[PDB]
Amino acid sequence: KPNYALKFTLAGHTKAVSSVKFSPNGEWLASSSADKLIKIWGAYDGKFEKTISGHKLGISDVAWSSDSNLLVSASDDKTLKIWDVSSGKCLKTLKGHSNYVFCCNFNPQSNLIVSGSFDESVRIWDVKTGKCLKTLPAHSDPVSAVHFNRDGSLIVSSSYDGLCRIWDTASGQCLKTLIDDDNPPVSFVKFSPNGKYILAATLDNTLKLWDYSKGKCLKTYTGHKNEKYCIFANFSVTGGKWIVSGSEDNLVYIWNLQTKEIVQKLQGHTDVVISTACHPTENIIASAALENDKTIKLWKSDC
Amino acid sequence: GCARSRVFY
Repeated sequence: KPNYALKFTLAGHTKAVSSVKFSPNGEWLASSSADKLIKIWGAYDGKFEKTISGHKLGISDVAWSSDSNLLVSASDDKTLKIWDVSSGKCLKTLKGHSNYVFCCNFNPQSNLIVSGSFDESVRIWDVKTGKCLKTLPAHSDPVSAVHFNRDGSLIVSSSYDGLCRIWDTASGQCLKTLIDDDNPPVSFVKFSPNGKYILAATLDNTLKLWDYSKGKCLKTYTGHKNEKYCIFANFSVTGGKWIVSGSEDNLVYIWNLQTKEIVQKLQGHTDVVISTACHPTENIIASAALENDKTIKLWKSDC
Repeated sequence: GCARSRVFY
């Protein structure tokens, strides 16, 4: 079992925090917020680094390029923005979604950005030019998450419509659809670091580890509260192999990935823990919470 | 606010 202990509470956003992501190089934490701002913090000392601004509505997601130099953000203003981290300048504005942009990610080579939107589409964008290369008619309801696999050849998307879909990046064709016979809305999805599995949250308080090729549910994680919001979940791999997720009871939940037992709950947030992130090399978790809380917490474990 | 901090759809 891990022993995550609180190290820092990061205050400064004036509305709900929506998303936190560690830079691939481990130096930085980026956070997006309903307050329209991105904030950059030191990953190891919690020190505020800078504020990046320009979205004229709130931001639901943010993501790092693989070389840690760029960020992409997704906003209620229907655009994504590509930012140069060092300068804080907006390098591109990605236009073409017709409703809120909900989620975003670079591919590993970081020449592409994938976005999902309330307009029910998944868009694939060229980073260099800001051009939209593809609009995928992905879902029949808002798209809650989009994620590339380890080589960028696959995209996984999830939606309130209840489906998890796997797309061939190059052709844009849907390779696989996962269904649950029930339609719980699917609120989050990502590939496992190896790309063999998909981790899917549904709004029935349930996380599931899937083999997408086989189409089998391997693992179920429960005990947390998730019925209303799209909460990020994570594979923790730097120490023990955990599943990490926020929860609507204001706790961070940590499960043993293989046994599915809950191994730790992190207490201290005072609103829904909407987002968690796992540091790439250290046993460090970042968590962030909604309007009653507005803070980010950094937690450290010996394993 | 932002879409993710509001109750999903």
